[PDB]
Amino acid sequence: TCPFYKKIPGTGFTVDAFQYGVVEGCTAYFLTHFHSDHYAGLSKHFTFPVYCSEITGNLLKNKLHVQEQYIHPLPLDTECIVNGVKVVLLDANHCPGAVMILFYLPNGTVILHTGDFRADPSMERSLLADQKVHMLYLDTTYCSPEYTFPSQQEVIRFAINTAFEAVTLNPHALVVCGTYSIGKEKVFLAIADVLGSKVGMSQEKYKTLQCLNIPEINSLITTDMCSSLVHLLPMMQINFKGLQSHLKKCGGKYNQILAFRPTGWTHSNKFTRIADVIPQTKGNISIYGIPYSEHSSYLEMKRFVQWLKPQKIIPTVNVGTWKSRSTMEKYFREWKLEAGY
Ligand code: NI
Repeated sequence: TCPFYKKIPGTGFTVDAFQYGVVEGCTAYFLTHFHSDHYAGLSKHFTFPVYCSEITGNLLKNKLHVQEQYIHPLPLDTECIVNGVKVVLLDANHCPGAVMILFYLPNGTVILHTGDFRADPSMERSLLADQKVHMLYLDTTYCSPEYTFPSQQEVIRFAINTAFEAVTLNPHALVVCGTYSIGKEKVFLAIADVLGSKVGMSQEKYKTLQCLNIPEINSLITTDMCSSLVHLLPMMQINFKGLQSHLKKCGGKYNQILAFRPTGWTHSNKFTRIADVIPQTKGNISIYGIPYSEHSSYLEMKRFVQWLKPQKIIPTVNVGTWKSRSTMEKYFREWKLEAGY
């Protein structure tokens, strides 16, 4: 049955709640972003109103074939009325099209649902600064102090400099980047830009990217693999067997692979600086795991919450075990005593 942390009190609304069948009393289903753990259940046969960003609504229509008449895209940073309730969508700094949702309840309560987010000081200057938030439905994916990671900018600098050096030393090396969902597009686009190449990919992944309103995308991506020296493959194929196989298919055009796996976190971060990352190598194949995250680090999350000062926090991730839930609640209390709210 639908869990309570997917339901918005004082409304008929749910958030990211498409796999429970007809939720009793639900008048509007919001979708924060196009990741499968959140959209699971949507299809061309869904006949209730879905509220989302423009980009998410492009992906709904084109990838899942949801009918247009049930897709209700909203502009960002704009006060809108849904079934008599004021709402605002804000940029979540997650994947393309991903939003946070502010709900202004008829009784005066204000609720923020972060969806999935990577907290940033730029959010301290959005429409969130303009009123008090009483309840926060928080993406707690990395809510424990061991989760540190570098900025996205530092990680992309490492990736660009590594690829540029490799291919200038060996003009016959191929660069491969893994993916399994939307998100993290800067990794492969930034490398193709420094190399003077388009990114080559499957027809299905090219279609997905053409839904994202990314400026000058026709200039950076292609389905012609022959004309490209940066290839995108499914994340499952980013291993020595899968890469050796791919290299066979390129017909002697290339004699080396440099591959990137943008993971969220890996425990090499507790010790290792970004400067100190090394690949796994077998033969003429090297694989780099880079810590490119689209979720808040522990410190990023803590700063956002200590700035917002919510009256009540509802975690939406890691809620399945009693030790996880109790540990998160103890961090929330620390933050509140340290900050004075
Ligand atoms: Ni997500």
